[PDB]
Amino acid sequence: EEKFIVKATNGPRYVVGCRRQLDKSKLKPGTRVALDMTTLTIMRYLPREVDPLV
Amino acid sequence: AVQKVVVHPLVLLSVVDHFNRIGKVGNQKRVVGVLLGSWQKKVLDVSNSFAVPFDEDDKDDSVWFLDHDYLENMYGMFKKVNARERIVGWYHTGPKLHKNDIAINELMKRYCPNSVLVIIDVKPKDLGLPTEAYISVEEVHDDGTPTSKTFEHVTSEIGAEEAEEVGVEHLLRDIKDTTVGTLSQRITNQVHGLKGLNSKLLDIRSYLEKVATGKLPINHQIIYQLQDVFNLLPDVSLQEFVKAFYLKTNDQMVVVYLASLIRSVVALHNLINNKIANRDAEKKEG
Amino acid sequence: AVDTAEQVYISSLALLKMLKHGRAGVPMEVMGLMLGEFVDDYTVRVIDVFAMPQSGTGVSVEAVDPVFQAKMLDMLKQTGRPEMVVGWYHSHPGFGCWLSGVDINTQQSFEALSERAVAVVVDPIQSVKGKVVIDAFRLINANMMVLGHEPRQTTSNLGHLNKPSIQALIHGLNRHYYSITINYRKNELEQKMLLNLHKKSWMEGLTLQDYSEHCKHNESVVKEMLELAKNYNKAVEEEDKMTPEQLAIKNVGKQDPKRHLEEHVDVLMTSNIVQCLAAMLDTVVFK
Amino acid sequence: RKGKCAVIKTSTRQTYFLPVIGLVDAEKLKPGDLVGVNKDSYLILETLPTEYDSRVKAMEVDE
Amino acid sequence: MVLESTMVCVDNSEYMRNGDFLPTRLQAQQDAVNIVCHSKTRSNPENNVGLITLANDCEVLTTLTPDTGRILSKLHTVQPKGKITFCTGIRVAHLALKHRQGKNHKMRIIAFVGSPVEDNEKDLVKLAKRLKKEKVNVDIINFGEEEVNTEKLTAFVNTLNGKDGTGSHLVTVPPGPSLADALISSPILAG
Amino acid sequence: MHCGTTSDQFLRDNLEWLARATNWAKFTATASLGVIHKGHEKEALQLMATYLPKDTSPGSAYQEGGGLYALGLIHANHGGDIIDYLLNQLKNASNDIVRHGGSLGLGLAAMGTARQDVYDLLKTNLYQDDAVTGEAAGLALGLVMLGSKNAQAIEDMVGYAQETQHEKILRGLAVGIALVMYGRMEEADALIESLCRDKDPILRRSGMYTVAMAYCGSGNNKAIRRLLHVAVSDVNDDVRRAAVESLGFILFRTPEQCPSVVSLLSESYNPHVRYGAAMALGICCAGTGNKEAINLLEPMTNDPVNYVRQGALIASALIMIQQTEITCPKVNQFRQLYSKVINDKHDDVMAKFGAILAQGILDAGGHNVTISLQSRTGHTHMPSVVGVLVFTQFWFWFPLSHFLSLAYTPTCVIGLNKDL
Ligand SMILES: [Zn+2]
Repeated sequence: EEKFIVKATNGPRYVVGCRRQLDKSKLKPGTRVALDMTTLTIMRYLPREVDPLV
Repeated sequence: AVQKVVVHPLVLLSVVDHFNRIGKVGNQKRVVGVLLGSWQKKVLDVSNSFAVPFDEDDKDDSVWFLDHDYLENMYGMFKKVNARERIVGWYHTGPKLHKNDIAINELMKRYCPNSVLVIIDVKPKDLGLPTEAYISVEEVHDDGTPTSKTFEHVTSEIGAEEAEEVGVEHLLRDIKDTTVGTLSQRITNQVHGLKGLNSKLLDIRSYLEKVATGKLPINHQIIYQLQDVFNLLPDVSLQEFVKAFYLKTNDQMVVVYLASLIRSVVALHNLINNKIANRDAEKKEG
Repeated sequence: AVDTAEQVYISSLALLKMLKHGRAGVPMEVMGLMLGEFVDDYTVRVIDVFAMPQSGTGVSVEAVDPVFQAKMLDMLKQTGRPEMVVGWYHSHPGFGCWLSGVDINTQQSFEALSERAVAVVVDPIQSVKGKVVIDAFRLINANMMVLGHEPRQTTSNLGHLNKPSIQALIHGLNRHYYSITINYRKNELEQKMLLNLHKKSWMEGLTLQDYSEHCKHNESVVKEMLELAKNYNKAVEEEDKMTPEQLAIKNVGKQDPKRHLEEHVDVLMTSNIVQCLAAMLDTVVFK
Repeated sequence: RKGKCAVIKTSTRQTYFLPVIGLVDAEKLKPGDLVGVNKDSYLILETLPTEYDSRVKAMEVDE
Repeated sequence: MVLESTMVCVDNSEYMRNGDFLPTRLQAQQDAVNIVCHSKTRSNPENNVGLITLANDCEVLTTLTPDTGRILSKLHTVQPKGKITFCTGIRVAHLALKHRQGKNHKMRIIAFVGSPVEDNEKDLVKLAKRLKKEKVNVDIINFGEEEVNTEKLTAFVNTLNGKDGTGSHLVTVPPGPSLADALISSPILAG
Repeated sequence: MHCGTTSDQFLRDNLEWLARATNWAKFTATASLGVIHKGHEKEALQLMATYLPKDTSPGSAYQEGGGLYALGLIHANHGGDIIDYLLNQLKNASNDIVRHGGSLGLGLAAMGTARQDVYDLLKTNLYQDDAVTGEAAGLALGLVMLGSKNAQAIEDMVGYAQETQHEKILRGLAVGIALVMYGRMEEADALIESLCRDKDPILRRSGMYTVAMAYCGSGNNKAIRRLLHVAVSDVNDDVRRAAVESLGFILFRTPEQCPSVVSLLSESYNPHVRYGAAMALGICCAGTGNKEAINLLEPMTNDPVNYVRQGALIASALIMIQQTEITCPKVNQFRQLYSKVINDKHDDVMAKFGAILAQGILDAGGHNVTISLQSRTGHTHMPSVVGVLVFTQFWFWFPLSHFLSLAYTPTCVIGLNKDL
């Protein structure tokens, strides 16, 4: 529940932790998130969209 | 407003530098340094700091010497190299709170935002926590005294984020980590009585002295809450807690069965190899 | 034509400034300047270390502003910092701590004043948090290729200089590019102030606050850890019931890498917290 | 604490994360190319609309 | 040229806006600071000039620096509060002389006194003994008066002024509608 | 190999192999020349002056400094000392040659004299805060202060220690206050016990080096408690590798009891205790025939760390001297010691240094001269212990190994009836 598996767009997969600010609401699977190069922390998520939806 | 603060050891080692670059002149007064931190979030986080030439007078206490151009130049260049940290307050190395600190802090109250104050010791002989966060806010008093600057104690913690833990751990090579178990627990359980004994014994003596030999109101109103909370535990007869001693002592029995049984399991390989190895090595030695 | 055995003294000032500068060690090239005093030939001591503002060009001689450098150095001269510059440092993330042509060119240009010209490259990006081993770099003379490379006496410390033994950078680029040993120094004020400061950083405020928290959490939270601990204990005993068959058949050789002993010893160590804190509750209840 | 972000795609087929930043933007915020970017910070500094597929861009270039 | 530090102390009390004398002579003595700082700049531009008042809570308005471009701006917003303070007015600069950059700059401090002195003769002889002890050039300029100009201040200067050869001078201005610039520029201290 | 025999004909083959590099190698070459010939009142000074009696201005001053240090090696403990001339030659102002080499030579020639003159000029020689002339000043002050025990000297040196940042001054005054302490068993208890808790690790080594010669003869079973207690308990490897040298210096009486308690230190946790323990086996079993270290030398000579290999080759070199092959099978260590100079291409640069340096121990004097830690009556020789401890002090300063000739005790008989 604290640390899960992430899938990067480039192809290699990683595992990250949980930031003390965010909660487990958006941490549920199936939601695209964002990561950091240092410590692989999570600042916020990334809501999906489409091309014609814009 | 602010519940707790976070002070990194980098500023206190910068106080070690304050004690290093003295030059053996014979002054060693309360050198005031410009404390820096992050006032954006509710919690305060000190990353680094710098100093300003500060000199007082021998007799007159109201003499204090600061600098605005040096503060705007060091803060301007420091903001140019790192804009994520801004001015927050200051701190002095003197062990005693002088009257002039309201005028020294008043300058950074006018020009800078609400400054936090930190009193430390010139000699690291105090067993207690050297850092005490004192917020500079004016409070209304019930006795009717005029409103003045009041230094309320804010709790503080000494932590390092990423690298200073590694640097301190490599430079020491003597301190130990958490290491739950026998030694780290029993050391605290041995020296803790002195850790409270030096504090309480060091405080209640001057306290009892200022009880009879005290004037210039020391806020005697809080003494009623002091002795009140001290009298909130009127030597309970332990009648209701007997069953709690049966519960904790029953858990003690659980630890007894775990120790005896598990150690009895550990005795297997020892009390088997001691025979099968010795008798076979002996019968096959010659 | 003479050479000695030099050694760079590194205090906690430059170390912690290179740790905060390593936290600010973004992939973009950074600049820094070291200060100190030269007392003799074969010793060098660093005291003052600060950072420099980043630039789009990166590490270069053009990025070093002489009026800004001399201005800040003068502001250090009006204060209690009467030390001259001794060298410049930077960060090399990713591609290794080695020095490119630009770095050796600005090193050749910056070594005209100081004959020593200490160079340090910090790289905490790919370095694990277990070790903070840092190395100082030096520039060799191009005219010494005919004679011996490094006529440095006291070859004992080279065994301590062999710790950075990467098989590509040190001797992969050791030609015309060598290094120097690094030692530390700590007085009693740093020892007791930083030692008691770190012990207090792992201790409480009054040191009596969080004791009763665990002493009374032994009855509420640790009970779950004791039941789960017994679940692991029985979860190993279910195999320890099958162990005396194999031990009753073969008795020769060991095939299972699991010891089944030290883990249970650690379980007993975690279980002894109840015993050690029972006396604590006895003291809190007593007086 | 306002929500504002954008999706980036580099020429080397690498996707990163960054919010909408830069100077005062009037014709920006559109899905275009040829934007300002530093070495590894990946910030937006100078946005200018770009072509490519020059076969249609240089249809009839007459002054 | 001349290597010395300049410290000026200006009065911020309400005694400087009376309509009998010059029309708010605060601007006139501000122009005096302008002509002495530009005159010292023409003589030696490396001299540093500090700015501070004599109020109860003394505040360093400008650090000792030769750049007067921002000092011209700092001469405004005088904050006309308080009446006079002498002890910490002397101690706030004569003890702060050690914070200067150039150690070769001699010690010279002037002061614009626009209010009657509240300290008795004992503080005058103790402070005069301190200033004569540390050997700092002190120029006393008294603008405006209520009682006689110099009764105990005469002995204050005579006991304060050491090194009779080319030592310090006393500036006593009489009442008159003329400007104070040419009257204070008469001694050798100006130029 | 050429000690005592004055055989300069080996160094007369060519001059391009010695003076080819201007560095300390020529100083160690002239000092080695001082180790070659010894006991000459005319051919020594005449031989040193005949090298360049043309302009009285040598381009390399290491020839002069090596002439003073070598002269001090020649006139060690002689009754016809030229010290009176060495004061007028030391009065000359020069750059660190007469200071370091002149201080070492003059202090070695004046060893045991306890003269206040060399104390005064030595103090004014160390008053320049330099680490090299203060290191040689300490090495000379310890030698000349043998048994003097001056009141203000110890407090002046320990007071001079913490007021400087250099390390060679702290090791030079460390050996200086270490060698001065001889026969003070009943005196230095509070001094060493008080100086043991010092914050300086160099002075912490100085307490053990100081208590080493004070408790010689296995007369105190108390100092070993804190010797091994600081060898295992302390986190810094300086007192850990410098600890057991005092253990061997006090337990030099019995050769059998040492490997039983240092066998655990043969393969210790860190390589520093392995190296210092290798020095302990080197000094405790020297001159004896105990195989309890020889059978343990085979695990010491094979390890990825070059420290235990160097100290293993030195410790193996200190035992094979004065031993015949028919008594004990030394073929293993002879062959593995001979394979190091041919295997030097694939070994470390210092491993071959300690390898051939270890090979020079057996060939010393052509098997004629040897070393001994005690005399025939059982008493121990002071210059032998000094020579072996300074010989072990080559780790910090390699040119200090030249004092090994002071411990050379030739084994022979004398049937001289009349003087002539
Ligand atoms: Zn790069």
